Amino acid sequence: QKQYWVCNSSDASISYTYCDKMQYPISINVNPCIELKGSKGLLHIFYIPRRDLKQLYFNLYITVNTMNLPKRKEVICRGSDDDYSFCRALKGETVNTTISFSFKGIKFSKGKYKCVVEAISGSPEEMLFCLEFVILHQPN
Amino acid sequence: EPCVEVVPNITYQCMELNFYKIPDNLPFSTKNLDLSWNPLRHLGSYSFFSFPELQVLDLSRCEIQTIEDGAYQSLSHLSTLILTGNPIQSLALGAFSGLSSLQKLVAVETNLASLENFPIGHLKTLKELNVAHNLIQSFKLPEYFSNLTNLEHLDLSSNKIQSIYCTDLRVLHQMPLLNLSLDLSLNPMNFIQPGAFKEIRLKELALDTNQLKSVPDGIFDRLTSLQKIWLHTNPWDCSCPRIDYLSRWLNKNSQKEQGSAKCSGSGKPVRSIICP
Ligand SMILES: CCCCCC/C=C\CCCCCCCCCC(=O)N[C@H]1[C@H](OC[C@H]2O[C@H](OP(=O)(O)O)[C@H](NC(=O)CC(=O)CCCCCCCCCCC)[C@@H](OCCCCCCCCCC)[C@@H]2O)O[C@H](COC)[C@@H](OP(=O)(O)O)[C@@H]1OCC[C@@H](CCCCCCC)OC
Ligand SMILES: *[C@@H]1O[C@H](CO)[C@@H](O[C@@H]2O[C@H](CO)[C@@H](O[C@@H]3O[C@H](CO)[C@@H](O)[C@H](O)[C@@H]3O)[C@H](O)[C@H]2NC(C)=O)[C@H](O)[C@H]1NC(C)=O
Ligand SMILES: *[C@@H]1O[C@H](CO)[C@@H](O)[C@H](O)[C@H]1NC(C)=O
Repeated sequence: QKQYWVCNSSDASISYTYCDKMQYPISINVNPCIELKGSKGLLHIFYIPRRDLKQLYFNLYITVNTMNLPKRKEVICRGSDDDYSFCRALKGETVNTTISFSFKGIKFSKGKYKCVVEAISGSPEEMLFCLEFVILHQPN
Repeated sequence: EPCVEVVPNITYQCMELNFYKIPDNLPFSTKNLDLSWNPLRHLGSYSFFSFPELQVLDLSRCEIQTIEDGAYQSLSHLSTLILTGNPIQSLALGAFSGLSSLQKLVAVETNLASLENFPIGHLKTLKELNVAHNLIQSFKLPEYFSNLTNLEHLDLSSNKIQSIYCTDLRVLHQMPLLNLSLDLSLNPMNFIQPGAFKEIRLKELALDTNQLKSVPDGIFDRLTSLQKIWLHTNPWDCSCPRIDYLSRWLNKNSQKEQGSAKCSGSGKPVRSIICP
């Protein structure tokens, strides 16, 4: 239950906590910090997979204050040439990327936002990790 | 022969030679005969009785407008038959009889409006039937398709099809081993009625370059064997929760999609939209 503070921001604050036995290190810098009513930025990530990022994909478990949205799969790294450079990352390889992102706002809501992101990849797909992302709100 | 010879006693190309009637100064064992661009206008009974051994035949753009029973009557070994760009208007309900071995059959741009009166019914061995760039508005495979127990590819791109309804693929239900690929690109399609593909077995499905803005939740969901699917370059509407169904489906079937259906105005891949 060791909470890790990602970034405090004008419209909210971000943090996570492992939801899996093995608890491998991750450097997750959001810059600038998500503005709940919309904003773009640079998700920066330093990690080091225990499995080849090949078929890398997230199973997202979003939960707004009052409800939660079914299990949504979001593929990253298809067998494509268009994938993000890091899909080449073999096992013991260093993944020091930066990625642009654009978050289109949420209109009027302060409840806590809980999103679980279960990472999977490698030949026989396996869990690379899980992360519980909690994002609290207070627009001033 | 005023014809050309590429392979002796085997392949002749009597192309562009202003013939008005089927030559015959050609061997009886000939196997490949190109008669494209020859004002043949009409193909009457037994139009080829002198080539009982033909394999491939081309009659592209031959201004043909009529074909009557037994037109190919003794072409037991015919596998390919290209009848491209021929202003056909009357077609013998016996036309293709004798084509026991046929496999491929191009009929591109032959002024077709509906496969209902397309007498291929007895063409069991047919493997691919391309009837692209025609005048078909409603595409509703007729019963005779049953006997097409080997049809593995059916092109129907660039026609006047604006909508896929249920009935439209019905007959397929009674086709268990059907490993059919179906192309429906470059059509003015902007509507696919729900339940359209339910309990159907498509190996490949192409719905690209049409005019779909959205589809029916679960339209694909129960589509056995589907290995490839095209949905790119379409005026997709990426508004939540509308787009949701697809955005997901794609993510679930990433390896299946070819190219990337994008967002009208956005340009952003559909598979990148996570709806609330
Ligand atoms: C969204 C980018 C956030 C970057 C910073 C994230 C920080 C921590 C991650 C926590 C989890 C975030 C989950 C976000 C889910 C919502 C995505 C989204 O914006 N969807 C809207 C959606 O956004 C569409 C897409 O925009 C962009 O893509 P695109 O430009 O191609 O379309 C978005 N993408 C981006 O801006 C950039 C990226 O995703 C790149 C991500 C790269 C990850 C790389 C990981 C590398 C790992 C290497 C080591 C293994 C799409 O979201 C992709 C989310 C992936 C999340 C992965 C997290 C991994 C964390 C690892 C540590 C979005 O769907 O727009 C809808 C409207 O469409 C007209 C919005 O709906 P509305 O119109 O009703 O407002 C929709 O938002 C609705 C609310 C939303 C919930 C929001 C909850 C709060 C989220 C706070 C961040 O859904 C319920
Ligand atoms: C279209 O696809 C279907 C279903 O995938 C094909 O049916 C399959 O046909 C094969 C024979 O080619 C069946 O195998 C048979 O049993 C074993 C194979 O392990 C072998 O010892 C036999 O000699 C024979 O091959 C197979 O069981 C059957 N269905 C499945 C997938 O289980 C069909 O051949 C295809 N037809 C068309 C029109 O493309
Ligand atoms: C043309 O076919 C006939 C029929 O068998 C054969 O006699 C002849 O040799 C062929 N043409 C030649 C000489 O290559």
